[PDB]
Amino acid sequence: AWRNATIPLFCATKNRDTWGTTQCLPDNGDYSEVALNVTESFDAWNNTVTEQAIEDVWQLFETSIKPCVKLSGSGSVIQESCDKHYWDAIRFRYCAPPGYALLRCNDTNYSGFMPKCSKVVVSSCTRMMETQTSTWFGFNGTRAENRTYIYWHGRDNRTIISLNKYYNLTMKCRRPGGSRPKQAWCWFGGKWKDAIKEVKQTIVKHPRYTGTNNTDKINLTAPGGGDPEVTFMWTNCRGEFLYCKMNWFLNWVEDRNTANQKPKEQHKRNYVPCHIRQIINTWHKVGKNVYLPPREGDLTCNSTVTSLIANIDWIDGNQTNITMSAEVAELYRLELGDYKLVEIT
Amino acid sequence: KKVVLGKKGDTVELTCNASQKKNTQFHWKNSNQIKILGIQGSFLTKGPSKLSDRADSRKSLWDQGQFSMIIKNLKIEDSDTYICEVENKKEEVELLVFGLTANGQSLTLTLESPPGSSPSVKCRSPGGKNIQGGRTISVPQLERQDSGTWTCTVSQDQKTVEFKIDIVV
Amino acid sequence: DIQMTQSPSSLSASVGDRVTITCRASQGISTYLAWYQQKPGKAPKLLIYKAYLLQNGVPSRFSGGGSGTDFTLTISSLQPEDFATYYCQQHNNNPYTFGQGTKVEIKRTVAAPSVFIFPPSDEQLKSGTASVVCLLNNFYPREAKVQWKVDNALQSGNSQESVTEQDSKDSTYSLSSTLTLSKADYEKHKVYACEVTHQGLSSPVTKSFNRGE
Amino acid sequence: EVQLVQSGTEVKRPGESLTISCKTSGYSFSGTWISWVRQMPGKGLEWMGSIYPGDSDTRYHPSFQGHVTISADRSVSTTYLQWSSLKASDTATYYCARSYEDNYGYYDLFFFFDYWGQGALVTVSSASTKGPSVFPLAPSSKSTSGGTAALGCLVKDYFPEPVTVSWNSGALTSGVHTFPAVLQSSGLYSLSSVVTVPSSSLGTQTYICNVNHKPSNTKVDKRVEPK
Ligand SMILES: *[C@@H]1O[C@H](CO)[C@@H](O[C@@H]2O[C@H](CO)[C@@H](O[C@@H]3O[C@H](CO[C@H]4O[C@H](CO)[C@@H](O)[C@H](O[C@H]5O[C@H](CO)[C@@H](O)[C@H](O)[C@@H]5O)[C@@H]4O)[C@@H](O)[C@H](O[C@H]4O[C@H](CO)[C@@H](O)[C@H](O)[C@@H]4O[C@H]4O[C@H](CO)[C@@H](O)[C@H](O)[C@@H]4O)[C@@H]3O)[C@H](O)[C@H]2NC(C)=O)[C@H](O)[C@H]1NC(C)=O
Ligand SMILES: *[C@@H]1O[C@H](CO)[C@@H](O[C@@H]2O[C@H](CO)[C@@H](O[C@@H]3O[C@H](CO[C@H]4O[C@H](CO[C@H]5O[C@H](CO)[C@@H](O)[C@H](O)[C@@H]5O)[C@@H](O)[C@H](O[C@H]5O[C@H](CO)[C@@H](O)[C@H](O)[C@@H]5O)[C@@H]4O)[C@@H](O)[C@H](O[C@H]4O[C@H](CO)[C@@H](O)[C@H](O)[C@@H]4O)[C@@H]3O)[C@H](O)[C@H]2NC(C)=O)[C@H](O)[C@H]1NC(C)=O
Ligand SMILES: *[C@@H]1O[C@H](CO)[C@@H](O[C@@H]2O[C@H](CO)[C@@H](O[C@@H]3O[C@H](CO[C@H]4O[C@H](CO[C@H]5O[C@H](CO)[C@@H](O)[C@H](O)[C@@H]5O)[C@@H](O)[C@H](O[C@H]5O[C@H](CO)[C@@H](O)[C@H](O)[C@@H]5O)[C@@H]4O)[C@@H](O)[C@H](O[C@H]4O[C@H](CO)[C@@H](O)[C@H](O)[C@@H]4O)[C@@H]3O)[C@H](O)[C@H]2NC(C)=O)[C@H](O)[C@H]1NC(C)=O
Ligand SMILES: *[C@@H]1O[C@H](CO)[C@@H](O[C@@H]2O[C@H](CO)[C@@H](O[C@@H]3O[C@H](CO[C@H]4O[C@H](CO[C@H]5O[C@H](CO)[C@@H](O)[C@H](O)[C@@H]5O)[C@@H](O)[C@H](O[C@H]5O[C@H](CO)[C@@H](O)[C@H](O)[C@@H]5O)[C@@H]4O)[C@@H](O)[C@H](O[C@H]4O[C@H](CO)[C@@H](O)[C@H](O)[C@@H]4O)[C@@H]3O)[C@H](O)[C@H]2NC(C)=O)[C@H](O)[C@H]1NC(C)=O
Ligand SMILES: *[C@@H]1O[C@H](CO)[C@@H](O[C@@H]2O[C@H](CO)[C@@H](O[C@@H]3O[C@H](CO[C@H]4O[C@H](CO)[C@@H](O)[C@H](O)[C@@H]4O)[C@@H](O)[C@H](O[C@H]4O[C@H](CO)[C@@H](O)[C@H](O)[C@@H]4O[C@H]4O[C@H](CO)[C@@H](O)[C@H](O)[C@@H]4O)[C@@H]3O)[C@H](O)[C@H]2NC(C)=O)[C@H](O)[C@H]1NC(C)=O
Ligand SMILES: *[C@@H]1O[C@H](CO)[C@@H](O[C@@H]2O[C@H](CO)[C@@H](O[C@@H]3O[C@H](CO[C@H]4O[C@H](CO)[C@@H](O)[C@H](O)[C@@H]4O)[C@@H](O)[C@H](O[C@H]4O[C@H](CO)[C@@H](O)[C@H](O)[C@@H]4O[C@H]4O[C@H](CO)[C@@H](O)[C@H](O)[C@@H]4O)[C@@H]3O)[C@H](O)[C@H]2NC(C)=O)[C@H](O)[C@H]1NC(C)=O
Ligand SMILES: *[C@@H]1O[C@H](CO)[C@@H](O[C@@H]2O[C@H](CO)[C@@H](O[C@@H]3O[C@H](CO[C@H]4O[C@H](CO)[C@@H](O)[C@H](O)[C@@H]4O)[C@@H](O)[C@H](O[C@H]4O[C@H](CO)[C@@H](O)[C@H](O)[C@@H]4O)[C@@H]3O)[C@H](O)[C@H]2NC(C)=O)[C@H](O)[C@H]1NC(C)=O
Ligand SMILES: *[C@@H]1O[C@H](CO)[C@@H](O[C@@H]2O[C@H](CO)[C@@H](O[C@@H]3O[C@H](CO)[C@@H](O)[C@H](O)[C@@H]3O)[C@H](O)[C@H]2NC(C)=O)[C@H](O)[C@H]1NC(C)=O
Ligand SMILES: *[C@@H]1O[C@H](CO)[C@@H](O[C@@H]2O[C@H](CO)[C@@H](O)[C@H](O)[C@H]2NC(C)=O)[C@H](O)[C@H]1NC(C)=O
Ligand SMILES: *[C@@H]1O[C@H](CO)[C@@H](O)[C@H](O)[C@H]1NC(C)=O
Ligand SMILES: *[C@@H]1O[C@H](CO)[C@@H](O)[C@H](O)[C@H]1NC(C)=O
Repeated sequence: AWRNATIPLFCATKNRDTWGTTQCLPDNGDYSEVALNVTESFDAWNNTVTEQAIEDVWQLFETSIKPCVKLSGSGSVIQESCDKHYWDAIRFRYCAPPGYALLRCNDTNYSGFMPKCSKVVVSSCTRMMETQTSTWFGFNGTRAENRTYIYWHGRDNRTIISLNKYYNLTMKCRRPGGSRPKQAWCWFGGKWKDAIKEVKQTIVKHPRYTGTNNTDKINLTAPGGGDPEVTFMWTNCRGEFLYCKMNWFLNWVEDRNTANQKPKEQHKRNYVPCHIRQIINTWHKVGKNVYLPPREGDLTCNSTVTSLIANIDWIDGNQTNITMSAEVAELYRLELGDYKLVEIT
Repeated sequence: KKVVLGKKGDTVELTCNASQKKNTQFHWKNSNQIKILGIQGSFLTKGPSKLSDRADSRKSLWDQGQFSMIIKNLKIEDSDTYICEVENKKEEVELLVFGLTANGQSLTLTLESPPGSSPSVKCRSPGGKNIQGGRTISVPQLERQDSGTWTCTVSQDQKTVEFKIDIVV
Repeated sequence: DIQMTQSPSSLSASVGDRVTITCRASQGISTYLAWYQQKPGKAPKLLIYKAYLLQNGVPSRFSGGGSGTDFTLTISSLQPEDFATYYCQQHNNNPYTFGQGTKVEIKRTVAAPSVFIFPPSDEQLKSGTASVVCLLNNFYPREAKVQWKVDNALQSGNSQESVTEQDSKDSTYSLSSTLTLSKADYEKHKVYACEVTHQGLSSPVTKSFNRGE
Repeated sequence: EVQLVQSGTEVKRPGESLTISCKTSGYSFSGTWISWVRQMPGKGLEWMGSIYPGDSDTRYHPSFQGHVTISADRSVSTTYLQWSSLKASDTATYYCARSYEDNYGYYDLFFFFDYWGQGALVTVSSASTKGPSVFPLAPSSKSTSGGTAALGCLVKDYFPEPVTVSWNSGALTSGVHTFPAVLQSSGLYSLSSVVTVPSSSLGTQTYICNVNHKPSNTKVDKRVEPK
């Protein structure tokens, strides 16, 4: 017997354990779950498990790539020791403290908001979750399956879309070595054109979607302006923060008619130019961080592309925009949004 | 409905009570429902609206719970009903932008207004001669006594905004 | 409580025709409308949901459209199996409500009814009641008026009608009209007449018999 | 495959209690709404109510609240529809109807029905089981034209339904028209079965009705001859 609960969870790792305020324990290796004969409500956003995950990823973010100067929007200028030694993005799992348990909605119908799940399973700890931080797309995620599915905010049109494992989507980024210390390429591999078609078909079928059913009027949409982490895709490779201009990729994946575009942006390519920045806007707190000049050598990173962060925007039945999002936190609501913490009592 | 008045070519800062759970997205939209500004995490997004090039927010106040929309170089066409939205909790504000131009001889202070407004004018001259009207104020034969700064007040129902114009001849 | 009004109540068409049904909601239901097909003596079958989504297996000739309050169902090229009744249903407002149906029947050339009449058998008279049966066979359209006259006296409230389903091969209808009386009142009168009105008849036809001849 | 199998035909009297059932298979019974739908004779479809078996949450159309009870038993994957005191006006066909399963959680937006039971006929009447009287509808001068003549039988005063009518042990199928039964003021049912045949055959070929009424276990074969 139980009741919904809000209490700090304990984290568990396989290798390294300390970062900022966070300290994890060793992973026990048990990923088993037990089926229950009960109906429960689940919600990926109104969720202490994902709320805590967002905070710990933030703690990880500032200790894995060490900033030299922290500039808060308040006006404080804080200097710190910095070098080019960076921690790779880790995986960790959460574990319920004694007297508590973790429920999970084990249902393909789960879309991030489910007032009645009757395929509940219980366990003491969660799956391992990916902690990398990015905008537009999610990389190296743990939730990809042989299907496309959407976590759709129950009270908003915020979404995060899980891309189909079948299409083998990847991204290879490379900043070649020298003897261009601040500019690179990112190559998009896999069957991207079919994966996006399936995203749009999935949206059309969804009960929450009341927009056009003409998939030629459903379009991935770059934000018109704002911070660079919003107008460019934001990612990191070898401890360097990358900002990628995505016009050519959007032209290519949707096979757009580009005649109405400036000549430099008319190209349709599955690779995009990226540049390295030393000043970034922080994603969880208002501020700016300053980092050291980029390292030397050949920088290469190969990732799976597992999710697409977006708002589904329409005001009538004639056009729908899948507007690419810089809401980094949605990544972790996909990673653990099917869990609920309850007090065994 | 709240109403805010601005001067052409000037700057105005509309305000919104940004008080709610963390990771709630706020939006500034116009009356045609297209987005101008938004918050995603601690990032600023700008919408398809081409007013967004002159739109910004004050990030220092996002912690205190305020989502401002600052608009620079105001144009008469920026007059509209703007909406601060968060998970279907809307709060509107009507912005109206006016301009007060000019040109023995005659003086003509003309007032520029957006479609749908009903503004009034109440100008004073250096000598203390008041004068009122609707779109235009006129002094057919200038006295030369009034060369200087004219303190004018433009009105729209309850609210007002003050202009100052320097005149020679 | 949302009311669904389907138009038209009945409709005739031929194999290969393009047919479209309408459904209107007393208030806005966005895009959350379903269409069902029902054939006599069988359970409804789901065709379309959310106004335009086809259930698995439904042939592609079925399409749906509309949003707000006005919706339509279209069959691009009617097939033999498509002649049935069709219901709409709003499926986002508790309590859930259906339209009152639209029947799609086969079309044919107008055909006037063959009128027959049967006096009551002597077995039935021996039992205490009399049933006069008037039979209208193989007509089209289905609308028909059948009035009884006993010695040129119009009867009211003592007869019942029954109609067949449209026939599969020749696409006609048949109708029976049964006048029921006591053996007493049946032997108090002489002429029993069945008057039939129908589109394929320029003037009403009458079939009559004299009691005991 | 998903299957909704309902209980059989029911014949009751006003005032009695009644429970009809619907046993499901082929899906998780607890995780989807299942509803009951009434179809009065010759009329459309009325949603009566529904239950979510996984937690016994119920919904009733305002017109049926307080007159029926919907329930479910997860151990046998069955939903029940119960009246405490039947009325004659409750005579109709009743359908088990499952809500669309793959709704992404939004059962309040996708509350339509993809799987249905075969239906259950429920008759409520004060009448008592009674077999039919069969009377011939003999061909005459007023049942003939163009060499074709009409003849038939009148299957009168039976309760309850149904009645089956054959012609010459099924050898005669062409031209037959067995009409749907009507309900009379007496509370009993009647119907007629007619067939057109060539006049030339009236003298030679014999024509016999085959009327079966299983509820009273009455079978009848009435020969219909001219004059
Ligand atoms: C999505 O997931 C993918 C898959 O995980 C991620 O991709 C990975 O990103 C990591 C980034 O750390 C890549 O690892 C790095 O590769 C560097 C280059 O490697 C090659 O060159 C070096 C020489 O320069 C060789 O030694 C390497 O040989 C290795 O491979 C062979 C074959 O498997 C092994 O047998 C060897 O043992 C090596 O493992 C390659 O040929 C490499 O320099 C770099 O190494 C440092 O970091 C690791 C990780 O801790 C240390 O173990 C190592 O000792 C090095 O340590 C230096 O730096 C740290 C601090 O930075 C200091 O503390 C140390 O003292 C030392 O100075 C690392 O191994 C990986 O290749 C890459 N994978 C792929 C498939 O691309 C994506 O990033 C991820 N996406 C997102 C968005 O997160
Ligand atoms: C995710 O995004 C979607 C899409 O933006 C968004 O959908 C809106 O949801 C709200 C409900 O919260 C809907 O508001 C309802 O509107 C009902 C009437 O709808 C008619 O009028 C709408 C208003 O538009 C008028 O004004 C605008 C200018 O402002 C003008 O452009 C329009 O032309 C029009 O003049 C109109 O949008 C709508 O048209 C759309 O929808 C119809 C189908 O209904 C479709 O046929 C059209 O093609 C078009 O897509 C239609 O003309 C109104 O009756 C209703 O009022 C009652 O219900 C609400 C909700 O419970 C109550 O709050 C209220 O008190 C009343 O009880 C309500 O105002 C709005 O229509 C949606 N917009 C669209 C485009 O669908 C979702 O909310 C977003 N989700 C989240 C979680 O944020
Ligand atoms: C989901 O997909 C479905 C299709 O699968 C789509 O369906 C449509 O629904 C919208 C409503 O949301 C309908 O719009 C209304 O149309 C009314 C009549 O329009 C006529 O003309 C249409 C175009 O025909 C011309 O163009 C085509 C090429 O496009 C060409 O081939 C033709 O020859 C012709 O030149 C025609 O498609 C439409 O079809 C009706 O009749 C056909 C013929 O039998 C039938 O097959 C269709 O199913 C349909 O019944 C029709 O002939 C129009 O009156 C109506 O306008 C009133 O309402 C709107 C608001 O709703 C007001 O703004 C306006 O002032 C009027 O009051 C409205 O425009 C559209 O016609 C449907 N089309 C089809 C093919 O079904 C859904 O919209 C999709 N949903 C979303 C959310 O995208
Ligand atoms: C996951 O969990 C769920 C939830 O627990 C679980 O589902 C339960 O499973 C059990 C069986 O394992 C089910 O128990 C059965 O319930 C049957 C229905 O009981 C109700 O209806 C009875 C019949 O009603 C008629 O007759 C009555 C009396 O005349 C009349 O009032 C009615 O109107 C109608 O005409 C009724 O008798 C019964 O009332 C009894 O019980 C209630 C409740 O305790 C009590 O208040 C009454 O006073 C009375 O004691 C009730 O209204 C029932 O018929 C069936 O009985 C048979 O089996 C039991 C043993 O289980 C025998 O002891 C008994 O003699 C019979 O042989 C049995 O009780 C239960 O209903 C399920 N619950 C739900 C919600 O579905 C799943 O199995 C779990 N899953 C897994 C995998 O484990
Ligand atoms: C939003 O997202 C959608 C995808 O969800 C995206 O749709 C893409 O739209 C473009 C057009 O805007 C599509 O490209 C067109 O496809 C048609 C049809 O193609 C097939 O059928 C033809 C026969 O009709 C076959 O020949 C062909 O092989 C295919 O099998 C083509 O006919 C189009 O060609 C014309 O336009 C191209 C411009 O992109 C030219 O390169 C081409 O030479 C053709 O030009 C000629 O015809 C034009 C009019 O037809 C005329 O204007 C020109 O002057 C010239 O004479 C075109 O290739 C594409 O397939 C869609 N992609 C998908 C995945 O569906 C939207 O573009 C996007 N919207 C926005 C705003 O971004
Ligand atoms: C891992 O993930 C991959 C990627 O998603 C997935 O591959 C996809 O599998 C599905 C299911 O097998 C495929 O969907 C089928 O696609 C065909 C192709 O037709 C479409 O495309 C053409 C254009 O090329 C269009 O013209 C056409 O209209 C379709 O859009 C469809 O024909 C299939 O439809 C059937 O099902 C419908 C209902 O769901 C029926 O209405 C339809 O008539 C089809 O059914 C008929 O045949 C049945 C079998 O006899 C019969 O029972 C029915 O009654 C009916 O007669 C279906 O949509 C999709 O194309 C694949 N995508 C790719 C990129 O390969 C893998 O399946 C998945 N693997 C696992 C293990 O999960
Ligand atoms: C999905 O994403 C697309 C692309 O980002 C968005 O499209 C933009 O939408 C905006 C607004 O809908 C468009 O801006 C509008 O352009 C119209 C056409 O412009 C011409 O006419 C003007 C005046 O003569 C010229 O100056 C100009 O050079 C063009 O020749 C304007 O008429 C519009 O102004 C009017 O409408 C808007 C609201 O629509 C009002 O706010 C204004 O006050 C005025 O009344 C407006 O400027 C823009 O062009 C679109 N871009 C593209 C690339 O298509 C979609 O909006 C977006 N959809 C959703 C749901 O988010
Ligand atoms: C949580 O949900 C998943 C997905 O449904 C469950 O995994 C699935 O479990 C079923 C039942 O074990 C597996 O199918 C079965 O396969 C066996 C062997 O062929 C067959 O005999 C059964 O009839 C059935 O077909 C299914 O393959 C498996 N799918 C995956 C993706 O693993 C999982 O069991 C559920 N977890 C709990 C604790 O309930
Ligand atoms: C988020 O989920 C919690 C449950 O974990 C919801 O909490 C309940 O809120 C209602 C109304 O505010 C109260 O009556 C209950 O007592 C609360 N239960 C608990 C266990 O706290 C909360 O409402 C949800 N928030 C949203 C926005 O849906
Ligand atoms: C994806 O890769 C797997 C092997 O890893 C292969 O079997 C499958 O065919 C690939 N999918 C596509 C669409 O090429
Ligand atoms: C990454 O991809 C590149 C290009 O496909 C390849 O050369 C390299 O071996 C891959 N692995 C790593 C660790 O870079």
